[PDB]
Amino acid sequence: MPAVVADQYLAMAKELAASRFGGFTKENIPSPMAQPESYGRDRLGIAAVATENPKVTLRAPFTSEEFQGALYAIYRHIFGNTYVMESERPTTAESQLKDGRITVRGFIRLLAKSEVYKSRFFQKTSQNRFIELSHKLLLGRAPYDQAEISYHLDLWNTQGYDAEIDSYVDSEEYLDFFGEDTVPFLRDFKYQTGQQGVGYSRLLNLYDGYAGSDTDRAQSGQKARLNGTIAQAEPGSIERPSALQDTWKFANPNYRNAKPPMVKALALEPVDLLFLNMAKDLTSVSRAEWLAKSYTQPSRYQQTETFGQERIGAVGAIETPRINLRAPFTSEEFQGALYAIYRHIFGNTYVMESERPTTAESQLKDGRITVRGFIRLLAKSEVYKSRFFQKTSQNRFIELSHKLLLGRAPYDQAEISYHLDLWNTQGYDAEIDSYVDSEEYLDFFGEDTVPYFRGFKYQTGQSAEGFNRLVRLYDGWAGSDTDRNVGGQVARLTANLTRGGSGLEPFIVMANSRR
Amino acid sequence: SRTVITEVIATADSQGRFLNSTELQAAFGRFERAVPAIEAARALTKNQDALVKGAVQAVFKKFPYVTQPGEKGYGDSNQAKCARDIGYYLRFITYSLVASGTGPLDDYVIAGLREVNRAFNLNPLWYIEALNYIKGETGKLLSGQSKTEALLYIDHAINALS
Amino acid sequence: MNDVFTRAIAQADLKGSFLLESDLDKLASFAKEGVKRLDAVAALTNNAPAIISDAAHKLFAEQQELIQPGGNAYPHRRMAACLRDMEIILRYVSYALLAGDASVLDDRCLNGLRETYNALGTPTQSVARAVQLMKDAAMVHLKSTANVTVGDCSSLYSEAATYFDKAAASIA
Amino acid sequence: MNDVFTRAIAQADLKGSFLLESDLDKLASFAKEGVKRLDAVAALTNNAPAIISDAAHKLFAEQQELIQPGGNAYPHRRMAACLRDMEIILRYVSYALLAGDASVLDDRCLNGLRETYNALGTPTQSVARAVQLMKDAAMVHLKSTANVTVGDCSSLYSEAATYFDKAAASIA
Ligand SMILES: CCC1=C(C)/C(=C/C2=NC(=C\c3[nH]c(/C=C4\NC(=O)[C@H](C)[C@H]4CC)c(C)c3CCC(=O)O)/C(CCC(=O)O)=C2C)NC1=O
Ligand SMILES: CCC1=C(C)/C(=C/C2=NC(=C\c3[nH]c(/C=C4\NC(=O)[C@H](C)[C@H]4CC)c(C)c3CCC(=O)O)/C(CCC(=O)O)=C2C)NC1=O
Ligand SMILES: CCC1=C(C)/C(=C/C2=NC(=C\c3[nH]c(/C=C4\NC(=O)[C@H](C)[C@H]4CC)c(C)c3CCC(=O)O)/C(CCC(=O)O)=C2C)NC1=O
Ligand SMILES: CCC1=C(C)/C(=C/C2=NC(=C\c3[nH]c(/C=C4\NC(=O)[C@H](C)[C@H]4CC)c(C)c3CCC(=O)O)/C(CCC(=O)O)=C2C)NC1=O
Ligand SMILES: CCC1=C(C)/C(=C/C2=NC(=C\c3[nH]c(/C=C4\NC(=O)[C@H](C)[C@H]4CC)c(C)c3CCC(=O)O)/C(CCC(=O)O)=C2C)NC1=O
Ligand SMILES: CCC1=C(C)/C(=C/C2=NC(=C\c3[nH]c(/C=C4\NC(=O)[C@H](C)[C@H]4CC)c(C)c3CCC(=O)O)/C(CCC(=O)O)=C2C)NC1=O
Ligand SMILES: CCC1=C(C)/C(=C/C2=NC(=C\c3[nH]c(/C=C4\NC(=O)[C@H](C)[C@H]4CC)c(C)c3CCC(=O)O)/C(CCC(=O)O)=C2C)NC1=O
Ligand SMILES: CCC1=C(C)/C(=C/C2=NC(=C\c3[nH]c(/C=C4\NC(=O)[C@H](C)[C@H]4CC)c(C)c3CCC(=O)O)/C(CCC(=O)O)=C2C)NC1=O
Ligand SMILES: CCC1=C(C)/C(=C/C2=NC(=C\c3[nH]c(/C=C4\NC(=O)[C@H](C)[C@H]4CC)c(C)c3CCC(=O)O)/C(CCC(=O)O)=C2C)NC1=O
Repeated sequence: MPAVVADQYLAMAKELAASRFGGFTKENIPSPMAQPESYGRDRLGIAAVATENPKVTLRAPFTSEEFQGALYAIYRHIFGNTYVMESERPTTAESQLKDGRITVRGFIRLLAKSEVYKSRFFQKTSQNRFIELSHKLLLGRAPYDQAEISYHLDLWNTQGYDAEIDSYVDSEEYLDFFGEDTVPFLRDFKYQTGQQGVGYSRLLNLYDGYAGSDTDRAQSGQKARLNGTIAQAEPGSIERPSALQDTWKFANPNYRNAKPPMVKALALEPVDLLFLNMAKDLTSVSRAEWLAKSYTQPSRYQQTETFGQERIGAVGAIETPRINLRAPFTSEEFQGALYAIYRHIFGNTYVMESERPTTAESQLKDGRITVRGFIRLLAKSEVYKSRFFQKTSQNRFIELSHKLLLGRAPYDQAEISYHLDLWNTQGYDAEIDSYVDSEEYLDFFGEDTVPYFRGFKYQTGQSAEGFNRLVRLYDGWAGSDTDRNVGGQVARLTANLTRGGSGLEPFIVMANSRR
Repeated sequence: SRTVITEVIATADSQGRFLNSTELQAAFGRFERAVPAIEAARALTKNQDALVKGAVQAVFKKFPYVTQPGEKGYGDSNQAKCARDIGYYLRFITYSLVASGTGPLDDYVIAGLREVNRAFNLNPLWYIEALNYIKGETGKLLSGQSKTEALLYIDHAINALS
Repeated sequence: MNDVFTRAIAQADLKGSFLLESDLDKLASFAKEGVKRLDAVAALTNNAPAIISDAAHKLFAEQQELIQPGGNAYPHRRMAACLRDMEIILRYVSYALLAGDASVLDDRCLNGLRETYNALGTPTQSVARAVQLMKDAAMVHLKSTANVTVGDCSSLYSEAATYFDKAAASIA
Repeated sequence: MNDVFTRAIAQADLKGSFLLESDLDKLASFAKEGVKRLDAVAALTNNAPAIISDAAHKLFAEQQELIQPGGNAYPHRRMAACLRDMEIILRYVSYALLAGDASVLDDRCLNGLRETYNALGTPTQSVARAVQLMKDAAMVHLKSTANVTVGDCSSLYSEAATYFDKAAASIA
C-alpha cells in the first residue's frame, strides 16, 4: 500500500508536531483562554507605570546623567503629567538637592509646597480633588476611606496647607515605600501588604493612561472624580482609554461562562423544572459521589437478611445451636443435650416422664455409648416405633426417618424402594441401622453431634426438590410429627417423590415461550 | 442476630427453660455497656464521610498498583464501589455497636465473605487496610470505653477478613 | 430471632442507612430502662408455677368440658400436654419481654402452632382463654411493688399484655 | 470595620437608646463563646498552608485551562498571584471570624475585588470556586477535635461558612 499522503504534507505535519514538546497530546494543549503573561497590564494600559519604568533612586553622591534623569522622572510624576515650562523649573531647589542639603523626600516636599503644585492641584480644585491627587502623586495610591478625607480636610483647615503636605510626606507609609532616596511611584498596581480591595480600581480611575495628565486646563476644569465613590465606599471605574481596545482581542477570560439556551427546557408531564434538576444532578457534581449514592439507594425488594427463612418458617431450625456431647461432660451440658435430642428425634412430640429412657441415659452418661448409639437406641425404642412406625404406612415412616435421623428429605423414589425392601427382608432394626450407619449421618453428625435439619441449605447431591420436600415435611417450630392428629399419621411426599415433581414443568417451559 | 440478649434467649430456649440469674446478669451487663457503645456509634455515624474517604485514600496509598489502568482500582465505578464497601463495613460496625454483638457483622458481612471475595477477586488486604485506618481515627475520635467497644468490633471485622 | 436493637438495624438496612439520632435515642432509652425490664422478667420467671396453676384452676372451672371423658384434657396425657403448652407460652412471653420484640414469639412460639392445634382438634378458643388467664395471673406479679424499688413501669405492663394478646390472637 | 459589639452599639445609637437587656445578654453570650471562637480562629491560622494547597490542587485539577499555556494562572507570576490571593482572602475570613462581623472582610478585602478581576481579565467565577474549595478545606480543619476540649461549635461552623460564602458571592 503506497504512500497515502504526499511527502510535503507529512513534513509539514511532522514539523508542526515537533515544535511542541510531546507533540500533540491531550494534556499539553494550549489554554482556550489565550492570555499572554502581559495580558492584564497591557489591556489596562498600565504596563509602563507598573512594570516597565524602573524606580528612580538618587543618593547624595551621583553623576550628571542620574541627576538629570531623576529630575525628569520627578517632574513627570509630582506635577501630574502636566507640562512644566522652563520659567517654572525650580533652580534653587535642585541646587539644594544636588548639594545634598535636601534629599529626594525634601525635594518632593518643596515641590508640593510650590505654586506649580498649588496652581495645578489646589487653587482651582475642591479639597476632595486635592486629597485624591495628593494621595496619587505623593503616596502612589488612592484614598481608601472617607476618614482620610475628613482627616486631611480638618488638618488643612486647622493648620494650613504646609502641614497637610507634611502629613503626606512625613507619613510612615511614604517612608516605608519610598524612604528618602527614591521618587514616588504609583504603587497600588501591585499587591503590597496593607492594600485594600478598592485601591486598585480607584487608582486605575485616577490614572488616565500614559498620555493623560492631571491638568487644571481642561474645559470642564479640575474636578474630583472620587468624591462620591469614597463616601459610598464603592470601588472605582475601570474604563480605560480608547486606544486600548486593539490589544489581545482573542483572549477569552469568560471561557467557563455558559451560553443560555434560546428557550428553557420544560417538562409538560412528571414538574416544569424536572429536566433542569436532572441536568444539575448529572453535570454539576462529580460522578464519584453520584455513583456512590446510586449504589446505596434502598432496593425495591425490601428484603431483610432473614427474609426467605421467615417465609419457609425455618429461622429457628437454622439458628439453633449445634449440640455436641463429648465424653467428659457437665450436668448442664448433658441435660441440654438430652433436651435437644428429644426435641429432634421425637419430632417435637411431648414425651412424658414415664416414657423417658433412664437406662439409655445412664449408658450415655457413663460413656458406654455415643450420641450416635443413643440415637440408634431411641429410634429402636417403643416411643419412636409407636409414633412413627406402627400407625403409618412405610412411606410415611421412610420420609419421617429421613427427616428425623438425617435432617433432610428423600431425594428420589429409589430411597423409598430401597428402605421398604430393607425393612421387609431384614426387619426394623436393620432399617434404623442403615440410617445411623450411613455415610451421610457420619459425615454430618458423626458419633457426637445431635442430628439437625440440614436440608434448609443446599446439600451436595440434593435434587432441588429435597429443599421443597423438607419445607413440606417441616411444619414450623411449634409443629410436631404426632400420630394424634385427627386423620392419623399420613404420608406427604408420595406423589411428588414418584412423579419427580409437580408435573407442570413442560407447561412452564411452554409459557416462558410466546405465552 | 447474635447479640447478648439473643444468645441468652437462645441458650435458655435450647435447654427449654426460663431465664435465670446468669442470663439476667448477662443482660444487665449489656444494658450497662449500651451507653458507651451507643454513643461510640453516634460518633462513628457523625464522621462517616471523612472516615470512608480516608479509608479509601489509605487503601490507595498502601496499594498504588490498583489505581493505574487495567485492574481493580481503576475507574470511577470501581472507586465508587470501594467507597460503598467501606461504608458498608462502617455501617455494620455501628450496627454491631448498637446491638452489642457481632451479629450484624457475622450475619451481613462475614457470612459468605471469602467465597464472594474470591469470586470477584477482591483482595481482603484492601479492606484490612481500610479498617486499620478506621481504627486509627476511631482512636482519636473516641475516648474511654467507647473507643474500646469500637475497637473490639473493628478488630472482629479485621480478624474475619484475615 | 431479633431483639429491639436488631429489629431497628434490620429496618435501617432496608434503607441502606445508618441509625438515626432519634432511633439511637430510642435505643438508649430502652437500655436505660432495662433494669425494670429485668425485674419484670424475673417476676414472670420466678412466679411461673403460680401463674400456670392459677390459670389452670380458673380455666377448668370455667370450662368443665375440657376435663370430662371426651374432653381435650381428659386423660393424664392430655392434661400434661396442656400444662406443658401453658408453661411454654409463658416462657416465650418472658423471652419476648426481655428481648423487647415479639419476634421470638412469631419465629418460634407461634410459628406452626395454630395449625398444630387445628390438626389435633384442640379448641383454640380455650387455649386463648388459658393465655388470657395467664395474662391476668401475671399482671398481679408484674405490678407487685414488694421487694423492688418503686417506680413507673406501666409501659412494661402494657408490653407484656400485648405479648400475651399476640399469643392469644395467633392461637384463636 | 467593627465587631459585633460595635454593631450593637451602632444600632442602639441610631435609635438613640441604651442597649436593651436582650442585646446585653446577646453580647455576653458572644463573650462567653469567645473561647471557642478563638479556637476556630487558631484552627484557621495554623492550617492555612494546607488549606490553600488543597484548594489550589482541586481548583487546577478541576479547571485545567488556568494552568496551561495561555491560562490565567499559567506562568509562575500568575500562579503566585493566585496563591497569594487565596492567602489574603483566607486571612480576612479569619479576621471576620474573630470579630464576629464580616465588616472587615467586606470593607477591606472584598469591596473592589470584582472590579480588579474584571480589569485584569481574571475569571471571577474561578476565584469564587477557589474560595469555595478553601471553605471546604477550612471546615475540615475546624471540626478537628484533636488537641481541643470537646463541645458543640455548630454556630461557629455556620458563621465561618457564611463568611466564606459572602466572599465567594462578592468576588463572583
Ligand atoms: C506619553 C507621551 C505624552 C503625550 C503625547 C502628551 C500630550 C499632551 N499634550 C498636552 C497639552 C497640549 N497639546 C497641544 C497641541 C495641539 N494644540 C495645537 O493646536 C496643535 C494643533 C496641536 C499639536 C500639534 C496644546 C496646545 C496643548 C496645551 C493645551 C492647553 O494649554 O490648553 C498635554 C496636557 C499637559 C499640561 O498642559 O499640563 C498632554 C499630556 N503628554 C505625554 O506625556
Ligand atoms: C474646601 C471646599 C470643600 C468643602 C467646604 C467641602 C465640604 C465637606 N463636607 C464634608 C462632610 C460634612 N459636612 C457637613 C455639614 C452639613 N451637614 C449638616 O447637616 C449641615 C446642614 C450642613 C452644614 C451647615 C457634615 C455634618 C458633614 C459630615 C457628614 C458625614 O460624616 O457623613 C466633607 C467630608 C469630610 C467629613 O466627613 O467631615 C467635605 C469634604 N469639601 C470641599 O472640597
Ligand atoms: C413453639 C413451642 C411449642 C408449643 C407452643 C407447642 C405446643 C404443642 N402442644 C401439643 C399437644 C397438646 N396441647 C394441648 C393443650 C390444649 N389442650 C386443651 O385442653 C387446652 C385448652 C389447651 C392448653 C391451654 C393438648 C391437650 C395436647 C395433646 C393433644 C392430645 O394428646 O391428643 C403439641 C403436639 C406435640 C404432642 O402432641 O406431643 C404441640 C407441638 N409445642 C412446642 O414445641
Ligand atoms: C407396608 C405397607 C406398604 C406397602 C405394601 C407398600 C407398597 C409399595 N409398592 C411399591 C412398588 C410396586 N408395587 C407393585 C405391585 C403391583 N405389581 C402389579 O402391578 C400388581 C397388579 C401389583 C401387585 C399384585 C409393583 C410392580 C411395584 C413397582 C412399581 C415401579 O417400579 O414402578 C412401592 C414403591 C417403592 C418400591 O418400588 O418398592 C410401595 C411403597 N407401601 C407401603 O407403605
Ligand atoms: C441441585 C440443583 C439446586 C439448586 C440450583 C439449588 C439452589 C438453592 N438456592 C437457594 C437460596 C438462594 N439462591 C439465591 C440465588 C438467586 N438469588 C440472586 O438474586 C440471583 C438472582 C439468583 C442466582 C443467579 C439466593 C440469593 C439465595 C438465598 C435466599 C435466602 O435464603 O434468602 C437454596 C436454599 C438453601 C441455601 O440458601 O443454600 C437452594 C436450595 N438447589 C438445588 O437443589
Ligand atoms: C440478677 C437479675 C437482676 C435484676 C432482677 C435486676 C433489677 C434492678 N432493679 C433495679 C431498681 C428498679 N427496679 C424497678 C422496677 C419496679 N418498679 C415497680 O415497682 C415495678 C413493680 C417493678 C418493675 C415492673 C425500678 C422502677 C427501679 C428503679 C430504677 C429506675 O427507676 O430507673 C436495679 C438498679 C438499682 C437502683 O435503683 O440503683 C436493678 C439492677 N438487676 C439484675 O442484674
Ligand atoms: C511557566 C513556567 C512554569 C513551570 C516551570 C511550572 C512548574 C509546575 N509544575 C507543577 C506540577 C508538578 N511538577 C512536578 C515535577 C516533579 N515531578 C517529578 O517527577 C520530578 C522529580 C520533578 C520535576 C523535576 C510535580 C511532582 C508536580 C505536582 C505538584 C503537585 O501539585 O502536587 C506545578 C503545579 C501546578 C499543577 O498542578 O500542574 C507547577 C507550577 N509551572 C509553570 O507555569
Ligand atoms: C487586600 C485585598 C486584595 C486582593 C485579594 C487583591 C488581589 C489582586 N490580584 C491581582 C492579580 C492576580 N490575581 C490572580 C488570581 C486568579 N488567578 C486564577 O484565576 C484564580 C481563579 C484566581 C486566584 C484564586 C492572578 C492570576 C493575577 C495576575 C493577573 C495579572 O497580573 O495580569 C492583583 C493585581 C496586582 C498584582 O498582580 O499583584 C490584585 C490587586 N488585591 C487586594 O487589594
Ligand atoms: C491562647 C489563645 C486561646 C486558645 C487556643 C484557647 C483555647 C481554649 N478552649 C477552651 C475550652 C473549649 N474550647 C472549645 C472549642 C472546641 N469545641 C469543639 O471541639 C471545636 C472543634 C472546637 C472549636 C470549634 C469548647 C467547646 C470548649 C469548652 C466550653 C467553653 O469553655 O467555652 C479553653 C478553656 C479551658 C479548657 O477547657 O480547655 C481554652 C483556654 N483559648 C485562648 O484564649
